[PDB]
Amino acid sequence: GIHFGNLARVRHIITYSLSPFEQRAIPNIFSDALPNVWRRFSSQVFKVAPPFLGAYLLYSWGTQEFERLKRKNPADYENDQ
Amino acid sequence: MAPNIRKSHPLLKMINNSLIDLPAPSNISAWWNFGSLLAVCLMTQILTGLLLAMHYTADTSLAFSSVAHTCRNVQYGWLIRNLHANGASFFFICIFLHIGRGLYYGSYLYKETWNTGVILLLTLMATAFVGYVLPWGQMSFWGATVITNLFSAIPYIGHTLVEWAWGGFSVDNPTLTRFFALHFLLPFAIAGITIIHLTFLHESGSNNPLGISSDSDKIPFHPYYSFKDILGLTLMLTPFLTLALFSPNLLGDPENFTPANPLVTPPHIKPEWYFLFAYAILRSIPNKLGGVLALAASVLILFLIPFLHKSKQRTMTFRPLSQTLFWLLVANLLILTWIGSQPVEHPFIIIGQMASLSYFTILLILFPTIGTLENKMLNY
Amino acid sequence: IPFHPYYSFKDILGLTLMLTPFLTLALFSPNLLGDPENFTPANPLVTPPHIKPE
Amino acid sequence: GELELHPPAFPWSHGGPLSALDHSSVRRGFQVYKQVCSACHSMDYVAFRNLIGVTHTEAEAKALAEEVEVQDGPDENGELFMRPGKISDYFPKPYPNPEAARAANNGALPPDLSYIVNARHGGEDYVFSLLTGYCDPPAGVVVREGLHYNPYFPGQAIGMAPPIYNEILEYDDGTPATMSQIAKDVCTFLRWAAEPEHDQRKRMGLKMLLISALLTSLLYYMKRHKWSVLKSRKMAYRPPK
Amino acid sequence: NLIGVTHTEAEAKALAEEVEVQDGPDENGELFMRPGKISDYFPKPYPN
Amino acid sequence: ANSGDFGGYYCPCHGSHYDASGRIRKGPAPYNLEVPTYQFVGDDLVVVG
Amino acid sequence: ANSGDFGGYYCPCHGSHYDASGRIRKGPAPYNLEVPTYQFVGDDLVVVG
Amino acid sequence: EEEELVDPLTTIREHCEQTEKCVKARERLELCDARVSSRSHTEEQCTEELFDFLHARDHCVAHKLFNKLK
Amino acid sequence: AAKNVVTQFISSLSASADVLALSKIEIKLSDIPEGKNVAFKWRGKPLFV
Amino acid sequence: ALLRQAYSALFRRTSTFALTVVLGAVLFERAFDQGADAIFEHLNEGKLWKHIKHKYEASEE
Ligand code: HEC
Ligand code: HEM
Ligand code: HEM
Ligand SMILES: CC(/C=C/[C@@]1(C)[C@H](C)CCC(=O)[C@@H]1C)=C\Cc1c(O)c(Cl)c(C)c(C=O)c1O
Ligand SMILES: CC(/C=C/[C@@]1(C)[C@H](C)CCC(=O)[C@@H]1C)=C\Cc1c(O)c(Cl)c(C)c(C=O)c1O
Ligand SMILES: CCCCCCCCO[C@@H]1O[C@H](CO)[C@@H](O)[C@H](O)[C@H]1O
Ligand code: FES
Repeated sequence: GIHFGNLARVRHIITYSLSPFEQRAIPNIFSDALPNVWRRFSSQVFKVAPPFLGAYLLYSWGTQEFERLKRKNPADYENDQ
Repeated sequence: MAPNIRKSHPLLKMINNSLIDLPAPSNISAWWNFGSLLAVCLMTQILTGLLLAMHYTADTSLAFSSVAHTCRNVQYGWLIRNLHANGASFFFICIFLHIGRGLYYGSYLYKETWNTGVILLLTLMATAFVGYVLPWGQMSFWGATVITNLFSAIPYIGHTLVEWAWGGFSVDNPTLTRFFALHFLLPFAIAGITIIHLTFLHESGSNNPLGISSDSDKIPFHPYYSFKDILGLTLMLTPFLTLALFSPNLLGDPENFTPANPLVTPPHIKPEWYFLFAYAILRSIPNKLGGVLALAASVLILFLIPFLHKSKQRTMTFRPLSQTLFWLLVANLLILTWIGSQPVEHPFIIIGQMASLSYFTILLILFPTIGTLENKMLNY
Repeated sequence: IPFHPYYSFKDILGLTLMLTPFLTLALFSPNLLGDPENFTPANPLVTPPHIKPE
Repeated sequence: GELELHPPAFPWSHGGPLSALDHSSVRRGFQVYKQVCSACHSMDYVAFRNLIGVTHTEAEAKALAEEVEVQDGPDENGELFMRPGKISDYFPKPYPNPEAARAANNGALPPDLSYIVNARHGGEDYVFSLLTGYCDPPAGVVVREGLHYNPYFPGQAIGMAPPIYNEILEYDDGTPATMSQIAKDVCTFLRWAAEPEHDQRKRMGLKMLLISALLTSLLYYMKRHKWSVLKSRKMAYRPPK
Repeated sequence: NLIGVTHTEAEAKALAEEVEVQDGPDENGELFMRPGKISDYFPKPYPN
Repeated sequence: ANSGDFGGYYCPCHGSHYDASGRIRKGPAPYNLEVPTYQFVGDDLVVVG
Repeated sequence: ANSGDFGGYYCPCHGSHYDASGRIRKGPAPYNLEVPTYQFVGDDLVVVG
Repeated sequence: EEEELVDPLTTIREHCEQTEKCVKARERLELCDARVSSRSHTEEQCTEELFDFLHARDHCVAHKLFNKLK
Repeated sequence: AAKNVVTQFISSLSASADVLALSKIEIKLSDIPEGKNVAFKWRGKPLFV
Repeated sequence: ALLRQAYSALFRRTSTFALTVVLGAVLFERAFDQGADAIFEHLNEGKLWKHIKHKYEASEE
């Protein structure tokens, strides 16, 4: 049903807002936006990336090692006649 | 009485009371757009599905050629077939992020909304599976054979359970027709349960990234989230179409271009990408029943998450240790998928058992442990 | 009055009644209610002379 | 034991996301199939009408199909009977059933080539390398009788003796029928065959990118437009004193 | 279908073996006659 | 046929290894391949079933 | 064929009467049976189509 | 008119077999062939080497063969 | 975009490409004795002579 | 000033807004179609049957 009016008890908070037609859609693309895109990237790249980069190696290793086991080791036929 | 005809009408009061006047947290991130995408997929799948059902013919001696005809002859059939098959994939991609989000943000604390979710996942899986069997290709067949054979692990009622499943004493026509029936049906059951999923949700309201009550700040779904979802749609839609139009078969196994052969199991038999991770686990346990149980649990373990929550906070936003563990887990699945796409030979076999063991520990032991630990570091 | 048990019981009964002739019909006289033309595989060239709907 | 040589990547004219198939090369491909492969390889899902407007004129297609005998019937005495082909007929199967196909290829079953380039890893890159890659077995490798050595085929022992050799046929369009020239053409055909949409599918993909580009933009603005109200929003806590 | 309704299993089987049934293909993809089995349907007296 | 590390058989599905006798030697398979009911009633003509 | 009150044709579905020329004479039918494009290229052999 | 039908493939296989990699691979192959051939009781085979060569040769070949075809 | 996607899906119902557009049919006027009508399978629906 | 001219004449009245979308979609189509097809065909000169066509189309016999 209706939940707009019950939600919670709030007091003493003023909020000012401007119509969309009075302001810019994507403002301060440089001075504000990108700086934070960077801000965020930084703080997170060290919690995320690591384990991925980790699995990557394990992928490259196990891959190349499965290939190595395909090739032959001369020491098997260096006695044959 | 009721002034507007939006709040009184026994029907519009619903379109309005569940998607237009709905109270939504003002800070839900992009990770919340998957709900709608999942929803949209369902309708798109169902639609393209019917269109196809109008040209398919559930019969071993005619399945493969019907689909082939559907493409080469039916006007735009080829496009519809594509969309349906690739939707299946984008459906799973979306559902996986939908789940991750829930996991990372403790949305699972919404138990019923969650449990119905898990039910949804299982249903979508069963559906996508039997769909994949209809064209009656090589995977189609051997897939049908292995999965129905899984019941054979259940003692006693097992070997019988397989008999129904097939309708005979070895996969054949009856299996294919009761599969088409089943496929035709399930999607609706999905749509049905989806309604409940969303209904339980509504009791509480959406969760939000910081995991603290957003009653002090709700906003009307429309136009905030309706517009945000339209956009989120045009984004998923771009690679979905870029894929389906420019590189159709990128995501799909080619064995299914070879009409089923009851006598030959292809040497490179893998399942569709979205099942690999499980296929990987199944191939870990070198025992019939163990592998089966591990497989079952590999998905059913989702039912336990809500109960393995120890943090005093709801999300991982402010839990750096859980985060690392969380992302370590993702990379963990990402590996099993690779493993599932490789042969049963060293070094794979060992790497495999590891990732599996790893999967179940990060979920049953670690998370709940690091969670408790974190509580102490906050001095709680 | 509360639908149950008043009308739930009344409906269970109303069921066993419709059910009796439905089954007496379907078990004793299967084709009573149905046209027999549908026992002849369609023929794109011949419209049966006694063509009536269900 | 589990060793294999993987085919390289040739630059097909139709490799690009926006590159259509070279319909000239497909007309030839067809000839190759029609005069060489169709001798053992069936192509059950393609038909003479499919060539129309793609590689042949309606006249050509019809005559191409009348060059074949097609079984029909029954007649008035319930008797089968031959007849000339119609554009609506499917390419002729060179054997009545696999059993007989094997029976005249040493028990080897030449697969139907309809969906071939998509049923083998490597697609045309594979098929090509295999046609042109026949050669002598290396030291220590003995090839069973009746079989041939091809490094590109898994197992290296293939049941198909090299089907193409220089001038084995003559392109009536005046193109030097060298061996790779042929292989290159017939492969271009086996693609068109496995997916005729190809060209249209990419023309669409083009339209899709443009509209997709334009539209994602428009809606990104509209989304920001509405949200601005909340983005710029300012609040202050002024408790009473 | 005659078994247990009007005939014994023996009878039914012999009843079906009294007929020639076309089968195949064989090893050379050749059709070939054979005696009937209880699983065969009553013979059609005309091919079409 | 002819694969696996026991010169017998190999199930590509989940990696089971059978020997030239059809016995299960490695992998998740539970039992050895089933041996039907046959007989040798010829010089070089066997009958299974 | 050979029925109806016009010695021509009769549609048993909704009672239309056609004459020996295939013209609509009685009933709900709107037009006369369609006449195909043919030719009598023989003495006792005709070709329709 | 006066010509001669040459298969652009064979020509380009010649030039490529002169490539750095092909020569160094063609060399290792010739060596194996020699020992396996001479030995009358060796399980050794020169598949691996053959492939290395072909892989290198053929890779190179594909880079230009199509420029000369129609 | 919408109009175009409907355009397509809706014509997915129309007749396919495999549906023909065939020739004629020869008939001997000596099989059809005077005072009789006969039916021949043709272009789907019946054909009277 | 088009923005004002447009707003005042097209975008203001929610009914004229619709007429614009329809009238516009029609124009947009006809043009976007030619353009794309034109871009595509150009990118594939001499490869389409539209090009080969003249060689057998009523040219022989
Ligand atoms: C004499 C019959 C014959 C001719 C003629 C012939 N093939 Fe084959 N082809 C075969 C046989 C037999 C096989 C099966 C090989 C096997 O599986 O041992 C085969 C297999 C193939 C395969 C690959 C099969 C696989 O398993 O990878 C392709 C591709 C193929 N042929 C293409 C062609 C092409 C293209 C031509 C025409 C240019 C051609 N063939 C002409 C007999 C022929
Ligand atoms: C048919 C499958 C599904 C569909 C169509 C679906 C749909 C929805 C929708 C539309 C929402 C609301 C928007 C959002 O927050 O994303 C939602 C929320 C949610 N769904 Fe699903 N869902 C599906 C599957 C699942 C699955 C598999 C799970 C559980 C593993 C799940 C867990 C949740 C939860 C916990 C919420 C609340 C999210 C929050 O905290 O805000 N859903 N779902
Ligand atoms: C839950 C939504 C759905 C999913 C996940 C789904 C998934 C699938 C899958 C994975 C396939 C195999 C595709 C391929 O690779 O060829 C498929 C095929 C098919 N599905 Fe669905 N399907 C859904 C809904 C429907 C419904 C309801 C219908 C029809 C009313 C339908 C009818 C079919 C038919 C006829 C095929 C077989 C022919 C073909 O593959 O094109 N699907 N489906
Ligand atoms: C399925 C859907 C929206 C669907 C469409 C179809 C609208 C009805 C009209 C415009 C669109 O195109 C949307 C994608 C929304 C799902 C959905 C919900 O149910 C709920 Cl309870 C919430 C809180 C959200 C928050 O984002 C949500 O996205
Ligand atoms: C991923 C999986 C099974 C998944 C199910 C059975 C869940 C355990 C429960 C809900 C479902 O319906 C899924 C289909 C089985 C592994 C699996 C496959 O999927 C497929 Cl297609 C094949 C061909 C094989 C062959 O060996 C396989 O082992
Ligand atoms: C959201 C992305 C929508 C993309 C809409 C593109 C519409 C596809 O347009 C299609 O182009 C083909 C070739 O030009 C035509 O033959 C089809 O009739 C036409 O519908
Ligand atoms: S169809 Fe002939 S009378 Fe109606």
